[PDB]
Amino acid sequence: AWSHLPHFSSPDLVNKYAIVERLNFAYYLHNGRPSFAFGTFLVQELIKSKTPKQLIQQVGNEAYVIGLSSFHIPSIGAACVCFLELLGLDSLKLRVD
Amino acid sequence: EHLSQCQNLTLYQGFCAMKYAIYALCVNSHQSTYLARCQQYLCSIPDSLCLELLENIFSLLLITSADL
Repeated sequence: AWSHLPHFSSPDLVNKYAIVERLNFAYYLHNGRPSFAFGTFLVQELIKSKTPKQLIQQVGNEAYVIGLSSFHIPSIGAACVCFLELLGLDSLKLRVD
Repeated sequence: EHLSQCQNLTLYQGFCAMKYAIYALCVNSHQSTYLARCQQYLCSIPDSLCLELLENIFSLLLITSADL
């Protein structure tokens, strides 16, 4: 029963489908915005990282996935290296790949 | 009577446009003449009735299994 005149944002339906998203670091990395990539990542997440070790490991896994995704392209690889270095981890797995 | 049926006619027209719209919508899920069939019938319908039908079409455009 849609009593209220609904639209592209019916309040009950809007709750039924409220699915928001933030500009995840993939935006900068995939573009290739290194220093801004790390900095915005920290701005959003470093404080938000209630589990700094766990969150750091997860971000590293994401970084490795992203890097592996783009073997041929040069720019993506360079961005991957820089983001790994700014992360604080090893810089040989991605380079070896 | 006829004046009463005239109101019923727009409803009958609304009834006429009722079946065609869903039939186009019906097959379009599990997967066009039905769509125009309503739309053509919709070209020559009343004011409030046809506005309500258009709202229903918008809903059909903004519906899901729960809304189903």
